[PDB]
Amino acid sequence: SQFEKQKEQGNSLFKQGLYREAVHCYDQLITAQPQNPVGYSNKAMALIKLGEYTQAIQMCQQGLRYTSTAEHVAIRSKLQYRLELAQGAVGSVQIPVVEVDELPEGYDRS
Amino acid sequence: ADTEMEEVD
Repeated sequence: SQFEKQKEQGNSLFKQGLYREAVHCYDQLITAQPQNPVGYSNKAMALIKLGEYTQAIQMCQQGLRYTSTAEHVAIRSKLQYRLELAQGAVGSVQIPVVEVDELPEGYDRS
Repeated sequence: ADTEMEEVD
């Protein structure tokens, strides 16, 4: 059994840019220890760098279900960081595709 | 750097 390597191998894939490929090994941290925060913490930090903040917000608040111990205080600190920036970015767009240059929203001709 | 927030574990 292991957890560390699946957390140390993607530990550079995420830092390179391969965020999803990095999570693609992080996801086994949660499947091996679905009651462990760093599982969610690794997969979560990558979702910000992918901009799937929507999912990132879910990962961080999940980690806090397991931080009942001081081996997890490290991550309890993160489940509060990228938890906040994600939900403050998920859909934050003050310049979306909202333009009109043609007919009414419900014209008729017959 | 200035973070552990942008590190994994």
